[PDB]
Amino acid sequence: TMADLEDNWETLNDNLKVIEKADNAAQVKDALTKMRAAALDAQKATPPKLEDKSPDSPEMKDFRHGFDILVGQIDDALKLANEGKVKEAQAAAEQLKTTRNAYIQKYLRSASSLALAIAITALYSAVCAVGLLGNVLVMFVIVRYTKMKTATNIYIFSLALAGALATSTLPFQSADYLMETWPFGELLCKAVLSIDYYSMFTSIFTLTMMCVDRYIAVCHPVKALDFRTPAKAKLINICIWVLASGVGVPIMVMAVTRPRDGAVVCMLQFPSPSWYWDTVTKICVFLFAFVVPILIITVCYGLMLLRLRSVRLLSGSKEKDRSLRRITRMVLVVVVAFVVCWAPIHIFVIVWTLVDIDRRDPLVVAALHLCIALGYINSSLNPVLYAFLDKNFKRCF
Amino acid sequence: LEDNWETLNDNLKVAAQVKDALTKMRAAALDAQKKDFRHGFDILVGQIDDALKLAAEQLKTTRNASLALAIAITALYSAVCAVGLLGNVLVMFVIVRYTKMKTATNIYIFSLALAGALATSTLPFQSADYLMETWPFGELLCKAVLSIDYYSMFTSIFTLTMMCVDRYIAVCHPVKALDFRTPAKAKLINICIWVLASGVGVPIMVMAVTRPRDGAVVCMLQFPSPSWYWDTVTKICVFLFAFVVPILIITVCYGLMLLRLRSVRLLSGSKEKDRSLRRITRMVLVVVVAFVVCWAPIHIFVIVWTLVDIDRRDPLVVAALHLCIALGYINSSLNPVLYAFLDKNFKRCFRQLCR
Ligand SMILES: CCN(CC)C(=O)c1ccc([C@H](c2cccc(O)c2)N2C[C@@H](C)N(Cc3ccccc3)C[C@@H]2C)cc1
Ligand SMILES: CCN(CC)C(=O)c1ccc([C@H](c2cccc(O)c2)N2C[C@@H](C)N(Cc3ccccc3)C[C@@H]2C)cc1
Repeated sequence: TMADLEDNWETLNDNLKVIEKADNAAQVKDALTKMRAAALDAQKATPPKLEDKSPDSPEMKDFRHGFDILVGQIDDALKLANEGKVKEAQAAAEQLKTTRNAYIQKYLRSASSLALAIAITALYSAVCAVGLLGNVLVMFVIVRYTKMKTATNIYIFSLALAGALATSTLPFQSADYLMETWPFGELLCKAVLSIDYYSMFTSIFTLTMMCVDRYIAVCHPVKALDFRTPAKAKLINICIWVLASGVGVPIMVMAVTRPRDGAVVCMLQFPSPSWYWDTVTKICVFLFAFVVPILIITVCYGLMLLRLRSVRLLSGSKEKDRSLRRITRMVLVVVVAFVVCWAPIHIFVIVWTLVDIDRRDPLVVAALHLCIALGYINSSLNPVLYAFLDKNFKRCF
Repeated sequence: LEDNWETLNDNLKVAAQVKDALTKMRAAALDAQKKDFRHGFDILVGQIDDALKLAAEQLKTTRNASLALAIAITALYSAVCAVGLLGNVLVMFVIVRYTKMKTATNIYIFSLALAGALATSTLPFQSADYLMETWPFGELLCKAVLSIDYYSMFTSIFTLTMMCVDRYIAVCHPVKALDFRTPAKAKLINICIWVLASGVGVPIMVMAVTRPRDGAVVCMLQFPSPSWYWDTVTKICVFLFAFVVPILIITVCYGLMLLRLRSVRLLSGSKEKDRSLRRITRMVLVVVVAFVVCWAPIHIFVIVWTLVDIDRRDPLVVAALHLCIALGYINSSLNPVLYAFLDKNFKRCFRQLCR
């Protein structure tokens, strides 16, 4: 793979400065031995530049020739380290730094992915500050000003609570992207992994229920006068936050910090066979937190347009039918926004599971982190936008 | 009214049908006006009356004569704040904990990063003022924010300009640079930059005031009588001394460095330490092009605002202004030298093969 070639090319150049940092033959011999093996494995590989040229093409033959010169010089540098002379062995490494440039550098050029790390940090920070602060502000004015006397004010509070918890994880996973390791420990690993998943389910299901509530509001207004009670709305939202703890507790149970290649990882320890229960969870979060919520909201929309076509067919009120047609166009906004924000990451987790895509590629990292953010955007912007566009809410500002 | 504005635009897309829509639109406009806002509906009803006698286009333009935008601006300023503020603090920390400022350039980068971090530390207050349109933080925090904004503008620009002068002496006069580019000498220059710019800091902090303007609270500069004069003076000064002068110095440095590079390419001959100086000369061009692209927009905008009476409420004007303000913040916080220092010290972490 390209990964192996990338890793070997790194060890070679890493063990090249270890010779400078070496003070005794013990360190000098160790670096040259690692460099030798790494060069021999790198000549077996294919450069990105020549990923289209014959294994017996002239460009391919020169690539491998450079490593033959390199190994040759390593062998000469090793004999001086074996003799116990660190002056000549350290000086032979100068001839090695020139050889990698003069023959192999032509085929193995690298670019600094600092520009991308900034763009990602920028996306996640803007999504965090807009989300987290926006939702806290929504929650505050639903408490201090427009006290939750209406059913909608309770659904928006629930949505904004779920949205604020969702974005409160971003600083930690934004840190993990930058340092590649999890420094916060198992207690904060269990706290972050659980809140992420739990706030995903509570945010989607109150959003879905909020669409059901507007369906009852539009289609059954005479019956809605009894269902859309703030006491009834409180029950539904409590059940949503109670129910989703069937995702919260299990994730919090298996969230663990484990060491991988010297670094620390915050992952999910699925029971044996992990790869099966991983797949189960994946097939479940796709059906429950995507497929089912879309069908419910789509059905609400379909019935809302159908039972507004019935009011239209009667040809009664021109003003009342147009007012309710606005609410039916916003449930379409909600479902199109939901799909455009959630399908990317749901597709990603499917293709990641099956297809082996190089997790290190800059285009793959830009696409993945843009998909992760899109999901955060849908749950942190849905309560903020509904609120600041709600007439009664706009007033208490 | 929200409902009236809806009915006005609803029938607007709708002779029996044409007369019916205009009659409903007329009544709706008359109820919505129930002033520059009340005058617009008088123009609208007038055109509806002309459309009733019979273009259904002269009405769509008149009604034109906000949440989505406020979010986009909040997003820009929050991303510019977190990238700037955290990025500069990280640069300052590395300079202390690792590189230890033994070199003259490291002292210049510390100065730049200190100025950059102060610049972005004002964004949360200026981002709040945009959202609520009023200044709630009071005069004490008005004087503190307005002064830091201007002071960190001058210290950031002059630190950056002097750094280009330092790189000119390094390249063009290497024999003389051996005695000038001393870390003790670099400390003096940067102390003088932060001492000198208090000639902008103190005066702004002196006239920064909170006063009730348009029913709300504003954080502005109370220029001495005649206000309009001293406003213009300050504007012609920050344009010249904080844009024209820093560009000319850096451009001249580049131009002269470019010549010394053409001398070295033939007199010195074949060398790796010669292509090394060509890197510094390409770096100063990056710095000046970045400086112009980031600063010309807001410098052009403050000129136009002074003369042309542009609609301060228009969404296109608000999008342009806040994008210009942010661009200036971007140059001082996410500077090309700060990008290069972080590319230098964190190379093995970000460098990866061109797959
Ligand atoms: C190895 C790379 N991958 C895989 C593509 C990931 O890093 C990755 C891991 C977990 C998620 C995870 C998720 C998404 C879709 C299906 C699924 O099985 C799991 N997400 C992690 C993160 C993107 N969450 C964001 C969120 C949005 C709204 C409310 C709460 C949380 C949502 C969710 C728990 C996404 C990406
Ligand atoms: C009424 C609308 N305007 C006018 C266009 C403004 O709000 C406005 C007010 C002050 C500024 C001010 C500035 C810019 C250019 C010429 C000038 O006379 C004043 N700026 C305010 C803000 C944009 N500053 C950002 C900054 C960047 C880098 C380092 C420190 C501060 C820089 C500067 C003090 C810019 C816009």
